[PDB]
Amino acid sequence: GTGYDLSNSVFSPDGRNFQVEYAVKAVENGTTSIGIKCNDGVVFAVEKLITSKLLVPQKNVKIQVVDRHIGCVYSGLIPDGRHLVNRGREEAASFKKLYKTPIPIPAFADRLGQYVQAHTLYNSVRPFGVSTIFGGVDKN
Amino acid sequence: TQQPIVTGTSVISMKYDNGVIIAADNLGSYGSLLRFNGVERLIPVGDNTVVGISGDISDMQHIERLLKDLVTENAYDNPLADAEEALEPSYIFEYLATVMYQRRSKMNPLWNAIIVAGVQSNGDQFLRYVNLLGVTYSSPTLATGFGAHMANPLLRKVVDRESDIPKTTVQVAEEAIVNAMRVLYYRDARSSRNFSLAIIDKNTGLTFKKNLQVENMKWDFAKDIKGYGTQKI
Repeated sequence: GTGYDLSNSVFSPDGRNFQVEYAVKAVENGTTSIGIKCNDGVVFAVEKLITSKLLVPQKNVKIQVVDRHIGCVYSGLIPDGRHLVNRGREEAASFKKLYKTPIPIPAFADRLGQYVQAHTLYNSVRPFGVSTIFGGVDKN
Repeated sequence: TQQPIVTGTSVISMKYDNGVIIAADNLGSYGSLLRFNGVERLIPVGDNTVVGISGDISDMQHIERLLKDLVTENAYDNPLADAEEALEPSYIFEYLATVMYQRRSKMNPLWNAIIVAGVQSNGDQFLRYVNLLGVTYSSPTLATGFGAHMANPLLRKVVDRESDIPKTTVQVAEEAIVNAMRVLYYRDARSSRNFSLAIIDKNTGLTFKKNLQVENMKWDFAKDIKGYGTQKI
């Protein structure tokens, strides 16, 4: 029948999660942001739609730092993006506390990956309305 | 409730006309055994604050990690992390003072005596003390443990009260600090010859000096002393 798109963790007849796909629509509606990997680093850039002349220039910072070597930028629901960075900052601090060394980028990528995937397993939680571009420099 | 295992002795400090000077030796004692000699006990936080810690070394390393996390946390969502919203010596101390008192209230203290030395954003000198009990106080001169008995009397001869501070130059202040480190090496059995010295000035900034040694020692008079009372040869 129908109604497969009402609940989060529900599989549709064709093996799809519509609530996740509906969250992608919130990202596509959002501001454009990019990331460029260079020869020895990464560069993040983001558009900042000036709604009115009342907005104070160079103040509403969108790009966020995790630890001291990871930069994060996202598109879509800005509050959802901040929630993910807050988790990543806790996740990076937990890694450094136990292993001394700052968290590797592929290691940090999985930590956010497992956390976002977790929000697709239950009907009590909503999927993240953000696509996050992130990275930095580590051991290799 | 715990007991200190690997320990660090005195941390001495004083304030002059333009800033503060702090010093501590590089020893990590294991009871009566002088076990470790490459221990830095002065932790610089930013470029305006230096934290001198005495007592339990394992607890010092914990505090050292907390200070590094404070710098990381302050830079989060803060575009003025290196300007107006940078970590002040007063912010760093008050945080440590809160932790020290909370741990003693839970009967699990950090076995340390800490002196926070630095210069505020407006140019004011900062020098405050906090111990394992959470007891806090400020004075023109501050010293922990054994330095409180020996270095303080010497440093108070230079700056006795608040009015003596603007009359004291960097040259005179450092001379009194280096001299006090020699006296501590003379009479403290848990002291090292090698030490570090940090100067935080409102003009020249932070000057961290490493691998300093106690020089100009008087020992020649020992040859003339023989026996303990009546012995002549």
